[PDB]
Order: sequence, then structure tokens, then C-alpha cells
Amino acid sequence: QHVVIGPSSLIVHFNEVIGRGHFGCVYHGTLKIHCAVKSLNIGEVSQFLTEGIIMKDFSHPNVLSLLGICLSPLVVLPYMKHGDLRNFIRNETHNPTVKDLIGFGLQVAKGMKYLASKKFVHRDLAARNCMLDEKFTVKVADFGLARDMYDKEYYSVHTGAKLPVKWMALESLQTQKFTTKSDVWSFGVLLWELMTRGAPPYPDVNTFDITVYLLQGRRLLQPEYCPDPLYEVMLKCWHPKAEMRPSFSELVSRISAIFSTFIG
Ligand SMILES: Cc1[nH]c(CC2=c3cc(S(=O)(=O)N(C)c4cccc(Cl)c4)ccc3=NC2=O)c(C)c1C
Repeated sequence: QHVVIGPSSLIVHFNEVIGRGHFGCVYHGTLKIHCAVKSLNIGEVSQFLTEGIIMKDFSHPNVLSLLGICLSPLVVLPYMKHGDLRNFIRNETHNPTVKDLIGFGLQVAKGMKYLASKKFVHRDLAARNCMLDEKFTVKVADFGLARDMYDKEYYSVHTGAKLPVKWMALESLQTQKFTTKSDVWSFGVLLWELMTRGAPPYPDVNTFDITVYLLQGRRLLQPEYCPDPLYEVMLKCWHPKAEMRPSFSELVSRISAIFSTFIG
């Protein structure tokens, strides 16, 4: 009852599109609070409503909240003024510093520390999937009922599942199974995105050949303005043994220390 929003309360403006996914579409909406409304133009209804209960109960400053569900069902989400983290760091109008970028990474880690503590596996962590609000607070997003595929370029087929190979751990590429430890691998790649200001990872690699490229003894290179301790953290995130990768709690700890050494 706490998850359901009355159809009287929501106005969804289909003329103004925020983004087009594969399975649905997200629009500007009004609830007076400005929101984003995900349409699903099917799946089990039982599993849908129970997923919305888990999601609604997630409350963390660095995790995207679910405002609610309007009864195809409509998923109501907060409005995020500055859009996704990747586009934000690529914008020629914005000037984040090295400290700012490490800080964005710290916020994500805190968001993921929160999600990991609820035994929730994100599966698609990447800068494109983190959103910023008006206070430039980074929110880990595109999970649960909100989950879709918006930048088709970064997902590759084959089970004919369409997967973000360039963000995936070795074992996930082999087994197609995702864990919090494979989320940790994705977080290392996200750290790399931040320090290169939204560069595509492994440009001259194609698709599932990534496994062969990694097994060559390769990792993403250190960005110029990435601090040495931050690069060492990335390498730990990409440990070949999943269980030897740092927890998000350890990552929050290590990154908060690096962050604190910078001014401005
Ligand atoms: C001004 C603005 N807002 C947004 C996106 C946006 C959300 C994305 C999400 S999401 O990461 O969970 N998600 C489903 C999503 C992920 C990528 C692209 C898009 Cl359009 C949506 C959730 C709430 C949002 N509120 C928003 O305003 C974008 C991409 C822009 C340019």
C-alpha cells in the first residue's frame, strides 16, 4: 500500500522524453514535485510488486529511491537535474577537479556499500548508470524496476543476453553470473571512467573478445591525473580471484583517505 501511487496523483508528460530504453521509455512527470516516469511498452506481476517493495525501502543519499508505482505499470522516480555521471564528466560546460572526480567515486562506493549490505547485486554499474541531482549528489541508479538499456552501444549479445562486457569481471564473462564481487570489478572500471572524464574503456577491443584481451595479462592503463593509490585500488578491484577483491566498505575507506589528501 505504501508502494502504490494513485493514478489521480501522477501526471506523465509523454511529449517530453528523458530517454528511450529497449523495453520502455522514461518521461518528465509531475507528482508539486518533479519526477521521472518509466513506461514499460511483460513478466510476472507478483515478482514486479515485490521488487518494488524492496526498492522503495532502500534509503541512502547515494542510491536512487523509488517514489512509487502507478497502476502497463508506470515506475515513478525522482528527477535528476544533471543526468548521468558519464555525460556530466564529458560536458565542456562543467569543470570538476581531480578531488571532485574522486568524490564522485566515493559517493558511488557509499551507494554500493549500502546496496551490498542489503545483498543486492547491481549487475550494470557504470558511470552512465549513476545520476546527479541539483546538489550534484551522485545516485547509483538503473537497478530493479528502473533497469533497462539506454546506450545500446555498450551491450553485446550472447544465452542471447545483451551484456555490458567492458564492465564485467572475468568470471561473469565466463559464467554470466553476477555477484557483489563482480560489482566491485565494475566499480574499478567506473573509477577509470571518472579519471579519464568519460572515455570509453578498451576502445580497440571488440565485444566478447574482451576475455582473450584480459587473459593476455592486461588491465586498463592509469589515467594521467589518476593518483597512484587510486590506480592501485582499480587493480585490486580487478583481482583475478573474486574473493580477493576489496569490499565496498574497504573501498569507501581507501577512497575517503585518498580524497582527503586533495585541496579544491
Ligand atoms: C535531465 C536528465 N535527467 C536524466 C535522467 C533521469 C533519471 C534516470 C534514472 S535511471 O538511471 O535509473 N534510468 C532508468 C536511466 C538510465 C539511463 C538513462 C535514462 Cl533516460 C534513465 C532514474 C531517475 C532519473 N531521473 C532523471 O531525470 C537524464 C539522462 C537527463 C539528461
